[PDB]
Amino acid sequence: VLSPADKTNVKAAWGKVGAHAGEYGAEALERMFLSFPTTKTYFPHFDLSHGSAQVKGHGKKVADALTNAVAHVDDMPNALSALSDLHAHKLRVDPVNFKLLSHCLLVTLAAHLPAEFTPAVHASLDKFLASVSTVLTSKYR
Amino acid sequence: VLSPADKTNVKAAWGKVGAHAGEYGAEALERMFLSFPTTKTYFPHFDLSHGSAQVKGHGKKVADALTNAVAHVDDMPNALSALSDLHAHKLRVDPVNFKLLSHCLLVTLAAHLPAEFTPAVHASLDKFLASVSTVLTSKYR
Amino acid sequence: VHLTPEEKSAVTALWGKVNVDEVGGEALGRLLVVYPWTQRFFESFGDLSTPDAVMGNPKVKAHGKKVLGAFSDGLAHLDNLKGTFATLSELHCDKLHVDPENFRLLGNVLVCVLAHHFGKEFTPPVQAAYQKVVAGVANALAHKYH
Amino acid sequence: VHLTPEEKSAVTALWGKVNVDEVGGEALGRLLVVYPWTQRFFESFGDLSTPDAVMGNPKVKAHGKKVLGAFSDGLAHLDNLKGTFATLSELHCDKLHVDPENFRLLGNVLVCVLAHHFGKEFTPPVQAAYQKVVAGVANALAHKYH
Ligand code: HEM
Ligand code: HEM
Ligand code: HEM
Ligand code: HEM
Repeated sequence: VLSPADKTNVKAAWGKVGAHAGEYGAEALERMFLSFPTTKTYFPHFDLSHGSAQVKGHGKKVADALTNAVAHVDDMPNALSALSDLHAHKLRVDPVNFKLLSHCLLVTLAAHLPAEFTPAVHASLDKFLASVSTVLTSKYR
Repeated sequence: VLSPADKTNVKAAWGKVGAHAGEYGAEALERMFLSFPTTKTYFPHFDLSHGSAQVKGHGKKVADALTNAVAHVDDMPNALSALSDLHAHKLRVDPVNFKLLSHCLLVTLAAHLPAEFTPAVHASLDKFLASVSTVLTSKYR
Repeated sequence: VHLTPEEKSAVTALWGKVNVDEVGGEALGRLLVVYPWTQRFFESFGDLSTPDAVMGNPKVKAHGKKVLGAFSDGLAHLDNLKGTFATLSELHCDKLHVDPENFRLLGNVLVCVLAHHFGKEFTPPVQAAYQKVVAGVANALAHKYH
Repeated sequence: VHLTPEEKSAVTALWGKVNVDEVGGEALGRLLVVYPWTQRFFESFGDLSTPDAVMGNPKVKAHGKKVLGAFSDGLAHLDNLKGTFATLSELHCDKLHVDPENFRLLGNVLVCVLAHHFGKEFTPPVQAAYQKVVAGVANALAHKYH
């Protein structure tokens, strides 16, 4: 569960992302494909080459879903239900992969926000991404 | 999230455990310690030998808690609050371990209730153990 | 995989009483039923909307016997599950796009099917050797992913 | 672990620029902060009630230096992580009773510490190589558990 400071911490860190969300989302993705090659099994229909616009296009989507969850930090289950339905019933992504992407996102953020990526902030972002992943896998069965 | 069928299915299976929960609980622990030796890092103070009394005794504790879980299937959080506190603040067993034990309990049950451990009952208990596990690790951070 | 000879001796001996047909049919069926997302690879198998739809589906079954059949053979190569499954590794990666995690899931359903079927005979120790087996298989199958 | 030579060249190149004293204190401290349950092994370390209590604690800082100092030496032996960490594997098992999962947690926190520190310099491919390294260490450290 996200505490007042967790929320404050994610509103702030994500606030700084501001503009680069999509750009960062795409990087997170690239980081995941490379470090956790098994993740590529869900994107067989994609161009997974450095700078593919498929990846850029998808990174943006991911980043906006995150931006939306942040904006509805207080109602995440409802904010992302369509996305849960989707992952639960169409994509059917093994829950394990949420943890891998979330890690890549943390890496990505750490890499771009040296100043804001504090132990406290790191901690809050980690719980944040975990609840997002939780929300997204809640309807799997 | 437990559906009415799931709950009905857990009460059924669990009811048939009846008097052996203690016995099954200790067997589950024994299978885990042998199958997943890393789980032993948490009971350095237990004699872990076959038929050890600590194991036997602990098996009953766990069993009983499961029974209370089954009884309060609709209010687990509250039924298991003290236990969550315990695991989150004192014990601090790494969350990944909840999965090894759950599995061990599934095997235990399969091996003792041939006729009742149906694909459907199997699916249900699995979801059950998963939610118990979630409830126990819900207050970790 | 590092198996003891008492470990291997015990694996071997119970494996000897497996009806691969129905045990593979049972294992794969349960997978689809317990972890429903694993169904994403089998839309072409037909109706999987119910545990019976799944359990009694002939594709599941035959696919089960096929999978379990290949399992059986690695047992003959407990010392080289790696090279035993190299081609199947590339195929599952390169062609079927199977998340290797599914392999872990299967191994655990298997272990559960064996127990169910052998009851009392599938002892803490027999389980422990088997756990080593299905983990070695999952890893051997996950071997050539890139 | 099986690193490309451009991979091992990459690992090594960057590692040359890290301050082990302060990166060790930083990765250990961050572990205790983000996965507070990991604090279970450090009651004798004193106040860990807050991120600053943790991060500025001299025992936390001094322990991080040792873990990383140790990590840094496995780096010279990428081809023999297991023998490198064999005695430390036994110490952690047999005497400290540390769940190996802690090793993986730290690896990840380490990866995030590197990123934070190297910024742009910790590229997708640089990370992928370190992911390989931290995974090998976790496994090497877990090797002797029984
Ligand atoms: C917190 C993590 C995640 C978020 C926020 C997220 C969000 C999204 C969104 C917004 C979409 C597109 C939906 C649309 O088209 O409207 C999507 C699609 C998809 N996601 Fe997820 N997802 C996450 C995790 C994952 C993971 C871990 C994987 C696999 C490793 C994955 C695999 C997919 C795939 C295969 C698609 C279909 C995309 C396409 O064909 O363009 N997702 N996700
Ligand atoms: C189904 C999941 C679990 C349940 C229902 C459960 C239940 C319990 C109960 C009822 C107690 C006793 C507290 C008391 O003395 O009143 C306990 C303690 C304990 N549990 Fe958990 N537990 C679970 C998972 C785990 C796991 C996975 C581990 C680690 C491998 C673990 C390690 C411990 C330890 C070390 C103790 C204290 C032992 C002692 O001092 O005798 N538990 N648990
Ligand atoms: C766990 C060990 C497994 C083994 C040894 C195994 C083995 C096999 C074998 C021997 C084939 C036959 C391929 C051919 O030559 O045409 C096959 C096909 C296939 N398996 Fe795997 N399998 C395993 C697990 C899985 C799992 C867990 C899944 C997914 C949940 C899966 C999905 C498939 C699919 C989709 C095919 C292709 C089916 C077709 O030909 O229509 N397998 N497997
Ligand atoms: C990840 C790789 C790791 C390495 C290379 C490493 C290395 C070391 C070394 C060199 C020592 C001192 C040995 C001695 O005193 O003889 C030590 C002690 C210790 N380690 Fe590890 N460590 C690692 C991970 C961890 C983790 C993740 C934890 C738990 C969160 C941990 C918990 C401990 C504890 C509690 C001590 C004893 C400190 C004391 O004297 O109270 N270690 N470690």
